This record gives sequence, C-alpha cells and structure tokens, in this order.
Amino acid sequence: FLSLDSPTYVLYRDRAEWADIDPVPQNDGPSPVVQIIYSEKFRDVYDYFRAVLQRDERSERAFKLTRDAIELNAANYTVWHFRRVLLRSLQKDLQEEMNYIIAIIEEQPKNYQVWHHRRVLVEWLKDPSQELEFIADILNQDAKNYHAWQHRQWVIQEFRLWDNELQYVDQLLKEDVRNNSVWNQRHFVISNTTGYSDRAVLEREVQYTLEMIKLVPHNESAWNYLKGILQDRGLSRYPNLLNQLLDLQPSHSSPYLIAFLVDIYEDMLENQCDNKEDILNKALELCEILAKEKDTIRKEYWRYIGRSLQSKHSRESDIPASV
Amino acid sequence: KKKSKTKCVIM
Amino acid sequence: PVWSEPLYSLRPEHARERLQDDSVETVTSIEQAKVEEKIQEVFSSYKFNHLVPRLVLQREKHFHYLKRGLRQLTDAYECLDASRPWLCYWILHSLELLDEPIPQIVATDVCQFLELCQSPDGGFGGGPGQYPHLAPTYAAVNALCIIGTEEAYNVINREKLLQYLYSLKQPDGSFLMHVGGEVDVRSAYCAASVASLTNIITPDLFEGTAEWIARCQNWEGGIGGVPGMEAHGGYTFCGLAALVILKKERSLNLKSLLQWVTSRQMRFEGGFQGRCNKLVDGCYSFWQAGLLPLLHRALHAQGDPALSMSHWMFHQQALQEYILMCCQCPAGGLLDKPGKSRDFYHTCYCLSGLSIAQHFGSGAMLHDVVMGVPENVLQPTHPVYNIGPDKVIQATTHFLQKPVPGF
Ligand SMILES: CC(C)=CCC/C(C)=C/CC/C(C)=C/CONC(=O)CP(=O)(O)O
Ligand SMILES: [Zn+2]
Repeated sequence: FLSLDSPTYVLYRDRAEWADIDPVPQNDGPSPVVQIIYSEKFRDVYDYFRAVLQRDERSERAFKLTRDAIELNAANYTVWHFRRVLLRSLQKDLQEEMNYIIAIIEEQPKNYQVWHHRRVLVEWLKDPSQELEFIADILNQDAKNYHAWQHRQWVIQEFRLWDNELQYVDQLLKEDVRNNSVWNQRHFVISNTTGYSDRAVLEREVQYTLEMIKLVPHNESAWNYLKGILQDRGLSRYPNLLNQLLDLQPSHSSPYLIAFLVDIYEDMLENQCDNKEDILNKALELCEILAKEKDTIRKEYWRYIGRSLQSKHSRESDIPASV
Repeated sequence: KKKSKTKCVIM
Repeated sequence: PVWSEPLYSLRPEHARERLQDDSVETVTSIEQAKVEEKIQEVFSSYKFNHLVPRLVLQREKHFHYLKRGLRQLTDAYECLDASRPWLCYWILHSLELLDEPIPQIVATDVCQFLELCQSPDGGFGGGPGQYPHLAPTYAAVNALCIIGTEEAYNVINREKLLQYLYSLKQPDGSFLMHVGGEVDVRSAYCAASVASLTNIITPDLFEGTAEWIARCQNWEGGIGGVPGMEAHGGYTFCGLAALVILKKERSLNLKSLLQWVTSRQMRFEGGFQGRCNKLVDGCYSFWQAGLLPLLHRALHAQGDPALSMSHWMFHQQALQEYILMCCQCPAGGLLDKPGKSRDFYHTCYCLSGLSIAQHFGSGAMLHDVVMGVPENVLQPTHPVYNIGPDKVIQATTHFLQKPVPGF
C-alpha cells in the first residue's frame, strides 16, 4: 500500500483509518538514560505499534503497520514476533510472505531476525524449493555472509539436499580459493555424506588441498583444512606428508608450512617415534625460527610450544631427578 | 537512520 | 640503541609482514590489501610528518562521548532501539575501564530504566514493553552489577529470571535467544553469565549445554554459532566463557582452540580478525584476545608447566599499538578500523581488549605492559563477564546470600 519511503507517505497520526486508536508513547520513565532522539516517522510508527501490541489487535491494519515498523528497525524482534502472530491469526498467504522476506533479507542480510523469520516460513510451508537459489543470490553479493551459510546448512541438512552442494563449493573455491566459509562448507558436505574415513575420499581431499597450497602457498584456509582433516587421526599416521611438505620448502615456503612441520613433529613425539631427540631438536629449531623471524606476532605461542615440547620430550624428561 | 551496512551486529 | 624503534608496528622489518598474494588475486586478498595500505599510512604518518610517535589514549574525549551517550543518543541509534540495555552496559563498562565514577543520580536512573525493561515473566527486553531476550538480559545484568548497589542488585527478579531461562531451554542442551527466536551459542553464554552471577543455577538448568557447546567446535579449532558452522571469535568467546562458568572447558580440544585463536591476530595490523581470511576489527580485541586469559586459566588448572608467568599467548604490544593508533576517533569513541566510524559497541570492546592486553594476572603473579604514556593504563576486566573483577566478586557474594529460587 504506502511504502515508508513513498514521497506521499503520511504519518499514522494523520491517517483517518487510524483515528480510533490512541498511540502509546514509549514508557522511558521520569529521567531517561540512553534515550534515543527518534525521528518523527520512527516515533510515530512505534507509538502506533505499541498501541496495537498492547491491545493485541490482530488486524490487517496491524499487519501492514509491522511492515513499516520492520522497515524502520528490522532488528526489533518484538515486532517480528507480533508479525508471526498476525500471519497465523489472519491466515495470511505464506508464499506472499516468502516474497516479502526475500526482499527484506536482500536489503539487510546481516540481520538475525530476518533469517530466523525465513526459517520459520520454510518450516511452516515444509518447502525448501526456493532456498538454495535464494541463498546463492545473497552469497553472490557477500560470499562470506555468516547467516546465509548457516541458513544454507540448516536447509541442506533438514531437507537432505546434499546432491549438488560439493559442486557449489567447487564453483565458489574457483571464484575465491581464500573463502574460508567455502572451506567450512566443503567440510560440512563431506562430513555428512561420505565422511573422511573412506580412504579414497580422504586421499582425494588431501591431493586437492596440496594442489591448492601449491597454487597459493600463503592462503591460510587450505592449510587449516589440510590440518583439520588429518589431525584427529593423527598427523604422524601419515608418514609421506612430512616428506612432501619438506619438498615445498624451496619454492612454496610460508610460516604456515613451517608451523605444520612443527605440528607433525609434535604428534610424532606424542606417538613415540624413531629418533625421539633428532625430531625434538628439529621442532625447537622451527619454533625458534617462527618466534624470532618468520612468525613473530605469535612469539608467545611458539615459545610456549617450544617449552611444552621441551618439557615432555627431552631425553631428560623421563629421567629421575637423582640420575 | 537505518542500520549502517559497515557496522557490526551481535543480536 | 638510538636507531632502534620501540614501536613494533614501525620497525623496518615490520614491512615484511605485508600480504603475499602469490600473484593470485581474489576478493579476499584485494580486501586485505586495501586494509593494510590504509593501516600502513597510519603507521607511517609520524615519519612522513617528521614527528616522534606518542601513543595517547584520548581519555578526556572518550569520557565526554560516553558521559553524553549514557543520557541521550541521536537517531543514529534508532537501529539499536531493541538493544538499550546493551547501550547501558557498553557505556557503563567503558566508563568503568576508564576509571570514571558513576554518580548515584546516574546509577539510580539506570536501575529504574532497566526495571522498566524487565519483563513480568522474567528477563529483560531491548526497551520498555519489548519481549525479554537473552542478549539484553545479559547486558542488563552486567550493567546492574557494574553499578553494584543494593538498589541495582534488587532490580533483578531472580525467580522470574530462572523461570525465563527454563522456558528457553531446549532438549539438545541449547537455549533459544527469546520465545519463538533463534538458537546459537550466544544463548548458552548469556544464560550461564546471568545465572551464575545471580546464583540461580539449579542442578539441571544446564543439562546437556556443555555437550551442545562442544559440538560447536569445528575442524578449525574455533567455535561456530551452531554445530557445523565456521569458527568465529564472537561465538568462540561465548562458547569458552560459558564452558568456563560451567567448569567444563575440558570438553573442548583446548589445544586446537589455542592454535586457532592465536592465528587470528593479524601479523601486519596487530589487531585480531573474526575468522580466517576476513578483516581485522577492533571489537575482536576482546572477543578473540579475551580467549587467551580463559585458555591460560584452563591450561593452568590442568597443571600445564610450560605456561608463561608474565604474558598472555598473544602479542600484547602489537594489539595495544593497533588499538591506540588505528581505533581512536579524534572526537572521542573507538572504532573497528580506519575508515569506519565510532560507536559505543566498539568503544566498549576496544577498551576491554586494551585492558586485557595491558594486564596479565595468574594468581599471585602480575605483570603489566602499558604502551605509550603511562596514563593509558585502564582498570582490569574479568575475562568471563567483561565487567570489573571486583564487581564480579561483589555481585556473586551478594547473591550467594540468597537461596537458589525454589531452594
Ligand atoms: C555476548 C554476545 C552477544 C556475543 C556475540 C559477539 C559477536 C561478535 C558475534 C558475531 C556474530 C556474527 C558472526 C555475525 C555475522 O556478521 N558479522 C560479520 O560478518 C563480521 P566479520 O566479518 O568480522 O566476521
Ligand atoms: Zn567490530
């Protein structure tokens, strides 16, 4: 009907069809704190919203008023709640409401209330058919929108829409191989479909990741993914990994490569490997290179790691004080 | 004024 | 030495910390480079102006900004009309950090206002007449505790608050943020924070909550909003802090958590990013760096012998430099990064983060690092609640005098 931004928009206190209602001013008390000097339009809509909420007026006019209250402050969760009461109570067409929420999310995508509202609509309709495409459009504007990725995981998991997601993930990693949200989604898809225990899958994943590391050696996400998919089973469980990382040191080094080596050594020492001492020293040498030159911002962490490795893996570590 | 797209959100 | 630069961000070697894009440009690297270039101008400003750097926390300016905001805000804050108790908390905490007394005229008016935000059924809403929600409930309780008067404490209807928390509790251990609302790790933290402070924790209130929070830790080491989601500083702080309150930090793989948060500090900028491959932001000076005091306390309780006795596991000096040089608005207030405008939220968290970075405390051991002029030193903040440690102790002691609702 009459948009909040329409040049002919009129305040509610000037609308004939609202003459029977007395607006309810905000109850801030005798001497307010954090008192917001609202604009005319804002206070006007909210004074009328307070009136309908208080009376619990479940009407078409109240429904339309919430659209304006939302436009003014889409973060007002109380308005969203009342709007959902009205959607049910007035038996409003939910697809029309879906059209509405998609427009709202497009304009204010970093909002908690809008995504939750869309989720409720999908649950009510038991229809996820518009979801992946809608979300993909939002992700096309902000490939890292947290709420969007979270809603996407919910839709995919609740409706079992796993079939084309890895393909989607591959497309986005092509666009930006540094998009951590996409690496997280990659992990989400694989964990819930094939799992990482299947040796053919794990193998493929590592080949892919190492290949991405070779292409962009300083992209931390690929490094975090490689470690993330191998660390639970134990880095020492994969003897060729170390050799292969050492091979990238020449033309593909980074504080990331150096750090991983320390993680491999750390686990080797944890699972009592051969040459306990040779490994320890290699690790401390790297922890020092990191703390003093290659990764000083993390000097306190690297010093602590070096100290921990020293504390439990030195040749003297298991030797009684008396010896 | 509407929420700034350049600002943080925690609720 | 004379040629030696005492500021870490201005040393010549520091230029080696700039982004290496491997000649592969993507939106992520382009955005990161833009930030680094802007931050480099800030760092180089003194040199290009031929002046010796002086890092001064503009207290006078921040105080004026806060003092006024506690009373009245422009329509720039219309978007936060459903978060007024947060505005109270952000401002009062900033004042507390800056060691500015809260006049009793002010304290009583905040109490009365928060009473008006309190719901008949328990919890606090974003403003008078708004439905109760866990985020403003957390903020309201913290604000009342910062005041710490008998009046402030008395505002909280403890029986109703507990009823409220139960009405939000889910079978899987999680909590809704409000009736008919969303679920994410923020709720576990907001609920544990208010329930512990007011002493209303019953034997089963948090049944399964620790396990649910643990499911949020992902392959990155950090904690996401819900199981399966990307690790983020806001959610990780919420998860760890809630677990610390519940004394279940051990449910997490603390080693991968530590490796992840430490990696969130930007080598060039010195501040922290919220998640891997995103941008530095001053509010993470708290959400991210605040994890270090929590991890130190947890690892220490496990008898970790390698733990430092004077520093947190992050570059305290670089964080302080980032905040002091890049996050202060000349007119007062703090911000996200150069190019962004101030707001009370960033003012609260940039200061909280600065305090954490300046103060190390592990029992009897205490060691401060105050970059710039000595007047820059702030009051300490509790790493779990983000209110003064004295206010935490005072509040818990007072509420322990009361019986857990129902007995
Ligand atoms: C006690 C509370 C309410 C803690 C929450 C703290 C934070 C900081 C939550 C963040 C939630 C979030 C990830 C929102 C998504 O939009 N924000 C961003 O994208 C910011 P960035 O780029 O830094 O990730
Ligand atoms: Zn921020």
